[PDB]
Amino acid sequence: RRWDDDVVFKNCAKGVDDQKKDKRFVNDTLRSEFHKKFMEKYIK
Amino acid sequence: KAPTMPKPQWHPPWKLYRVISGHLGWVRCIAVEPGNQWFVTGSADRTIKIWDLASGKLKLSLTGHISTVRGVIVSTRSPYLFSCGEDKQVKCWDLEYNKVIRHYHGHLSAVYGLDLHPTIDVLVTCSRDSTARIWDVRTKASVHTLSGHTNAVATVRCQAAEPQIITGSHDTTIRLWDLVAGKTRVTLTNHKKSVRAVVLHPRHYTFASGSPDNIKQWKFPDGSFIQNLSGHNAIINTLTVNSDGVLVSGADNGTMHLWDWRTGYNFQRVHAAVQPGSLDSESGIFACAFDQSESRLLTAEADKTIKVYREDDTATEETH
Amino acid sequence: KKYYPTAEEVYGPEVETIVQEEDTQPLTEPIIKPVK
Repeated sequence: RRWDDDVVFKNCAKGVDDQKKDKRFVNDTLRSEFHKKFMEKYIK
Repeated sequence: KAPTMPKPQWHPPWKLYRVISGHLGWVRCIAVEPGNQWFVTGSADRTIKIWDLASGKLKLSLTGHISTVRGVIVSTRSPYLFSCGEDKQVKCWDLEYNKVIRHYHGHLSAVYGLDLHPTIDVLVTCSRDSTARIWDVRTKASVHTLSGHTNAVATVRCQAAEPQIITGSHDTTIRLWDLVAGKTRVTLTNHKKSVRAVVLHPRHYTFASGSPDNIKQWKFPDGSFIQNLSGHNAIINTLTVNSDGVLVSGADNGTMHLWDWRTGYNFQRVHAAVQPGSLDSESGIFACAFDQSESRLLTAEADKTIKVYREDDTATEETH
Repeated sequence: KKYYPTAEEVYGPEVETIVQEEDTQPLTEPIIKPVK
């Protein structure tokens, strides 16, 4: 109580805004979960 | 006006029940276990993965190949799921420990297909270098080099009824090389296109054959052209035939034309859809084989989706 | 975020298209005979 007063953004409550994760495979190898993680972890 | 026209065979149309898509790449081979429980299917990701034949869920994932797995022949006479890879290695992955047990070699290039003989303890590995190979099972050695093709030997057939081994050459000339001698006992005066398909209907007739352009039937003793095929001009890659009289033709264009082995008219001739991640013109039946219970047809498309087609009862499908 | 068409309308609503990735029987159930 009264610990977050000047907080502009109150609560997002949405990580991916459609589901908890992807949970859907696609034949496009570039637009998939494998190339999305390999371009985010190994690359910077 | 046509002979045997008003009396065709009975063939109800099928329907897709489940489209399993778990592989990463174009599936090149598909096979079902003889116990109707496992479904072995390779892919372009160098991983032969087995799934449930009825439930459709994943069961195992077995990698090890260095190229595309273009052949999966599950042996019914012995527990060994032999596989043919394109990296010039017939990796006989035995299912007794889920690992490689033989790792036979001898081919100079990629292997097109593999077929296990029901009687002789040997594996006919139809390679693509210049010929096939008669590899002896549990001996890790070749028996004889059946060099009777002017091109890559794509199809292969090891029937107990046919004394020779029916090899499908891509040089527009099928051959029947004997098991003992090795030379081609009889050629084929048909299949003007590059023949890369073969079938067998041992239910009530002899083994047939196939071709991409101008396909025709055949006979097991020394060959006999019974009748030609219907209007299917696409590049056929899968040719399955069930014991109930169904004749499924899987082409690369996606037009899975289903006809009758006796009548010859196309019953369904339906075209399948594609994956949303795939391209517009990418769906093509590369391999197709019926189930062990002969109930739900299984066709592995090129759009990384192993589709299963179940049956459905209907009566308003009379052909003229 | 992303933008992609759903697979439910492409393959039809009748055919229950499943997409299994991994983590099912790690080389034990088809390897040996099950414990009867």
